[PDB]
Amino acid sequence: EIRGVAFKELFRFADGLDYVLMGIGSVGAFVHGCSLPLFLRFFADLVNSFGSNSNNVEKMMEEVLKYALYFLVVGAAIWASSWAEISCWMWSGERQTTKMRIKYLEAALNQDIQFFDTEVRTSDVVFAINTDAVMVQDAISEKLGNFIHYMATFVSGFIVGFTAVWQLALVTLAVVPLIAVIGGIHTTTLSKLSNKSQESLSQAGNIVEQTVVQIRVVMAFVGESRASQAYSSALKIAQKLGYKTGLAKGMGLGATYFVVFCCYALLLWYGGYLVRHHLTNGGLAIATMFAVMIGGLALGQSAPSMAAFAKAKVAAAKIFRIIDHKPTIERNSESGVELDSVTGLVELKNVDFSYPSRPDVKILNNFCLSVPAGKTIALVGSSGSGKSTVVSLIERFYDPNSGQVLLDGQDLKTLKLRWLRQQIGLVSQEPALFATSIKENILLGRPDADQVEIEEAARVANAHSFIIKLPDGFDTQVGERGLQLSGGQKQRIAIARAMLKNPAILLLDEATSALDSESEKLVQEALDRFMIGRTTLIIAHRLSTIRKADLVAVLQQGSVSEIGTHDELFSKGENGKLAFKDQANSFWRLAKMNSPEWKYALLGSVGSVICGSLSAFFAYVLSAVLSVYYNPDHEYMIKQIDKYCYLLIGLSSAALVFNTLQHSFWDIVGENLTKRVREKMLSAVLKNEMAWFDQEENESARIAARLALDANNVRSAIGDRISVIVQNTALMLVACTAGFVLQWRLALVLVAVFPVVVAATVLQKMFMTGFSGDLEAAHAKGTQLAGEAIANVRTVAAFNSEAKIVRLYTANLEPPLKRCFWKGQIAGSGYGVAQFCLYASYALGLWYASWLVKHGISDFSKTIRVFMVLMVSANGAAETLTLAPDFIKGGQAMRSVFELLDRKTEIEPDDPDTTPVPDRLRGEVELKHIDFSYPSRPDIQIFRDLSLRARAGKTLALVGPSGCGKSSVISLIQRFYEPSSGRVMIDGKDIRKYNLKAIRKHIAIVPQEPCLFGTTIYENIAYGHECATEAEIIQAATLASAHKFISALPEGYKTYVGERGVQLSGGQKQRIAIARALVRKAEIMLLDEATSALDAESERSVQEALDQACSGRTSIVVAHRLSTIRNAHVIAVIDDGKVAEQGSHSHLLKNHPDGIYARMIQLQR
Repeated sequence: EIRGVAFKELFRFADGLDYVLMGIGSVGAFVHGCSLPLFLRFFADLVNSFGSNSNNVEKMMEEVLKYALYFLVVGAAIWASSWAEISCWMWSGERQTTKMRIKYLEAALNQDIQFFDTEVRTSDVVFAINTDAVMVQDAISEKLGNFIHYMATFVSGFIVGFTAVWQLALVTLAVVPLIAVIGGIHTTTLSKLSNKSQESLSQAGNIVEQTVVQIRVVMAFVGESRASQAYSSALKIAQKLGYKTGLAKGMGLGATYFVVFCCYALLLWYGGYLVRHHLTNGGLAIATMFAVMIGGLALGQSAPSMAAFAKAKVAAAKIFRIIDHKPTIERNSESGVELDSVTGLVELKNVDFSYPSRPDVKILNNFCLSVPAGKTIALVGSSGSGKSTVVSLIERFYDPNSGQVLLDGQDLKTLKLRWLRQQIGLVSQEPALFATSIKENILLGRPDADQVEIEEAARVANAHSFIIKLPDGFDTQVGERGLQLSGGQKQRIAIARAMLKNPAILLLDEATSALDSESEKLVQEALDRFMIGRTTLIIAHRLSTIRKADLVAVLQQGSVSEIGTHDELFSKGENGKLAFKDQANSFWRLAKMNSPEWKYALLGSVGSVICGSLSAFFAYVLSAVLSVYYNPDHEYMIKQIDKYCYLLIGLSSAALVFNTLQHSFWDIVGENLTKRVREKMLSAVLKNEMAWFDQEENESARIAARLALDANNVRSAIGDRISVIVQNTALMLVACTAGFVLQWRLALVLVAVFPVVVAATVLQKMFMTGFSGDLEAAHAKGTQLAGEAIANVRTVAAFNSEAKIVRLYTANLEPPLKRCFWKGQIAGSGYGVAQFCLYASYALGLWYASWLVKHGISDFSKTIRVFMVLMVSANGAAETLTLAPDFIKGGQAMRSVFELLDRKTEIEPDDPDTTPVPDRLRGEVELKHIDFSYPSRPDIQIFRDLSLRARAGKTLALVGPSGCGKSSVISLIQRFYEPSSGRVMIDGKDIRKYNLKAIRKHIAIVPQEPCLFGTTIYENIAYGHECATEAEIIQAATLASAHKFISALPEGYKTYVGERGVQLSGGQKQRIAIARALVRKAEIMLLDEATSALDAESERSVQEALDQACSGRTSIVVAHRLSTIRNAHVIAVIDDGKVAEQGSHSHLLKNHPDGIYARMIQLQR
């Protein structure tokens, strides 16, 4: 396969406007990248002129004013360059990708069906839209501009550093690889540990998934405690892994800080050494160190652009592979012929289109069909693939295999696709309603129709019926809340679309089987009763569709063995603003929940504070050193520099230790809180109603994802941001007090421009993250429309709707293009304004410091210290501000957690106070006056005053009709559900006022669906009893005859079983389930359908096991088997929920057995 395409080939769809936009964006990116080292050079010059002219205040003032004006110029240039790069790059990328998406969809729809059958799957073609949006759109829009900007930053920083002071720049260049290596090691270790932790969390989520999808048996066998214990053990494993991750992260940050501080101490000492020997000044030294570091960071940030370039190269190679392919059918004569005035007597004398995915096997053998002109024909046979193949051959899907197919004596090779498709009124299995308005779907047959023609076409489907009462009539769309059901109007919509097309030769297909007779009867009256009936083949439900048809044309082995009259029968055997007060209260409650860990957090908090202070100290030291750089006394400079270097090394050691401490303790408390919350949520979920589990929102996958997502958000957001906000608040406080006590005038002035600085820095962080949001979410409508069109390429090609589909695609993609353009313009303008205001604030601060020094109010050293410390504090505040959205997300996640946890249950399985349980039960049960609503579908009500009797020690074999009630009765006696007015009357007492756990301790359940747990069958049998020994398991296996096959298995009781397991036979796993029921050893055992699909030996063995199990004491069995139910005291058949005669199998009186218990016995024998 192709491993990529040339990078320049990614710009295939770029026009002159795209080229000029890319040029402007490149220039803007280059200037914006080069600006920052230029600002560093200007800052160095300003500091040199401000510190070297203490004797002459005048010249100092003019130089400071000049360099403040230079700062303003740099800010304006940054504004212009950032605006240009962001807007131009974003818009050009969007334009190119939209053009390529349109071309890709057009090419895909222009391909043949065999292309999707053999070369590329349809799912891959649909996924290509999203993979394009993710890689190709993103690399050429933002990643390329970022790459240019970071290359410019790196080159300009290196040039500035090596032109200012080449020796110190060389030393910093040697330093940079140390930080790079430390960061790389930290990232690799953290990624590996996080991968392991994610695997452990996935195992825990799998445990939740398996215990929620199969709650029927978990609740019945009071296994919630075992599930909670297993989940707790998995969470302990994940918690140890999380502790290791936190320790590794703390160690990495500590090592980074230690290396940075030690290397900066060395660099400051060497810069001092240069200053004494008059090779430079302090400002140049600081500037060159910072510039070389900025260049290294620029390379580091530019690497991801290269990664995105590689990904987009691969994706664009795939996209161009799909686009550049040429269709095979289109290679014929584009002129063709149009015979016109079709009669409809086409003759398919031999078949073709052998599904080239499987050319060795020929699915359809050559046969003659010869549909008569103006006469209906219907053919049934094979397994539905033959009829579909005949339809495909009729719709010019020809691939030369055998003979030819002709229309009215004209072979289709001379015919044209654009005309032949117009003559075919296809109706398929799926109506294939595209995401658009109803009037567009109906008009899709031919765009040259009007409203009146659409009205007449829909008139056949009972005028409008459901359509007229729709919110917007024909203009409503199917994407939003419309009908959203297969048994809806969409089939009639497809029928109307066919009617709006030419009523020539047409290919009917089997319609829906749900809803009522109106839809199908409309199908015949619009497709068979309009005269000139065509080939209306029926794949399934041939009870009356083919009986009404005049021809049968049976299709054994892909050939017409018999054709003609329809009277003769055959061997058919088919079935037939958000609130914040409550949010803060919720944080208070959550912090109360994890109270035992406060000390941990508290200790970590202390470390956090210290860490913040350390940062401030570093800043101070730098400024202090800068001041010492501008001191005529050389020896005093030596002493001060040595003192500051030693203090910096001490700060490095302290930073390592306390960063490790802070991160480790905060992650420890976060993981403990997360585990406690997860356990609480699982305990709350398992203690709920079965009707609660029946809801779609509480589906197994949904609950698993909710548990895996909400807890992770509550962990990460809360822990990370609480640590960050504590350390940054400490940094802010110490910085503010230091700046004030040094020079409160300058400190106050800088605090005035504090919001401007924090806004500019948060915009800088957003720019580094990316100014384009979710790209796939922008084109969601277009993507889903394209996916629907491609998945139904047969329908699109049948109606010649490729042009209409691509036009709708362009119409859907234009608003995202305009929105992207405006978003890019707004983002560029805002970012540029923020940067300009930031540099204006810097210039104003320096000018005010110079003015204060000029008037004798302060000195150079105090002012420079205040400035640097305050700027560092502002940067920390900006970091907190940009981490705040994670706080918002964690708050909403924890709100969801608490709303789930505080949910109250109408039934509680563990009632603290109730009448005591008897050790031995009598077993009698009454179901007097049962009225069960079944709240899953309240529109359907069952058990019309149902009444059930079962006294001690006899098997109750009520069966009823299949598909009505059945297992629901069992669901009542476990009290999974609650009858509206029913009375459960077991053992002369009421369950609804009784403890559920005590009863479930005494009842056995074997549902018709097999139940499998874990990986070993041993615990599958053992699940019945909490403390079942080996002897009990052996005995229960012998009673159920389960020992023989499980001994035949190699691993035996420890055989790998489950969804990924051996996937053994249904009978064996049913034996396992009944063995588990015997292990429970319940005084009351309840059975279910036991004869779904088994062979003779397995059927006999499981029946013997059932007879052995029911013997001994009271049991209820339903099943569906004919007779030989052994214990046949009374057998009841439900009639739409009402109570009917409980005719026994002895046939005492022939009223009930002759009524319902007669036909099914003869049919099943």
